[PDB]
Amino acid sequence: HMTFKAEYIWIDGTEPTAKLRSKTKIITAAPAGLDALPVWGFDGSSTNQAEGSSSDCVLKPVFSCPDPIRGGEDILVLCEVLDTDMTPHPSNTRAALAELSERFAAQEPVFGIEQEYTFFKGTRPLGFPEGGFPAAQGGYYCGVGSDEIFGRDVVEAHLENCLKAGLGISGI
Amino acid sequence: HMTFKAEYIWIDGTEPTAKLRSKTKIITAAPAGLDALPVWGFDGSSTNQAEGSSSDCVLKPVFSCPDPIRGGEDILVLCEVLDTDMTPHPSNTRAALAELSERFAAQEPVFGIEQEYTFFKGTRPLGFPEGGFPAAQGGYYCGVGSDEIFGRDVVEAHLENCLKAGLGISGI
Repeated sequence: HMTFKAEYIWIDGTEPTAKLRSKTKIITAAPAGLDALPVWGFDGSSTNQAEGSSSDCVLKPVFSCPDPIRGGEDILVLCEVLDTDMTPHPSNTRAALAELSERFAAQEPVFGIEQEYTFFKGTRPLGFPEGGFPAAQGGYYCGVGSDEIFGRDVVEAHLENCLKAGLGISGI
Repeated sequence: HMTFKAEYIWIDGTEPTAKLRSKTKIITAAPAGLDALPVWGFDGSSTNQAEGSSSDCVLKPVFSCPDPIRGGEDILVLCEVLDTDMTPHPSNTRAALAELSERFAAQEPVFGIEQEYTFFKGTRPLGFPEGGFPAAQGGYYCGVGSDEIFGRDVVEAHLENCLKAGLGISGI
């Protein structure tokens, strides 16, 4: 059997908006889906899931997919955060959804999310000139050309990475 | 006895908008107002007052003032342009005003002109960032501060220069 890299990804307790955290675990075992992946831990003081003296946190795998960047047999592991007593940590917002998801499974709710974002180079918007403003809006949206398109290389690389991960992307 | 510099300034025949031209004459004579100033000439082909093979032009002083830049006893001499027969050149637009001015001297017409201009550094507006736009208009007009004011050092030098020359400037 094989040795592979597992990227454990989780959400912290930062306010007002929580942030992603991740670290790499090197696993030497026979591959299996999710259930065979070890629970792990981290230091909460560093992630606002303590910033105190009593919170050490537990990482519990809830989702996994291939790591498109690392490639090969490497994987991404999305985790939920638990207290040392295996109850959901207060920052954990997944556990509430899982309860409601189960409660209303008969209705079969389905979601599509259209996720927007903006590129920056430092403090500057990537599509902005240094110290200034670009032309007013109108030609950027669904645009083409160097004058109006910024970051396409990134967007294309990201899209390819998401599909390779098996994520349900319908468009960009 | 003395030598002083005289800057002969005239307007050319460039189209659509005529341009200022100037050269320096070194005069070694006793100073007197306008009437003692020699008429002069130049080569028209170079100034769009020919662009041909037959125009040699005559400079006739109509106004003079101190040269504020050179200082001392030096002066600026504004001229009108004449044909070799001492008649007005076609580019000359002063001569038409002189006829109407005399014709209507009894009504005593008086003028004030509020002259606007914009600073540029190369192809770029002095108040614009390279490749972009500054914030929208509103804070520039009669403004103060580095964020909204561009070229005040030039503006001040020019105003002081106009006053030293004796021009009727009422404000900037």
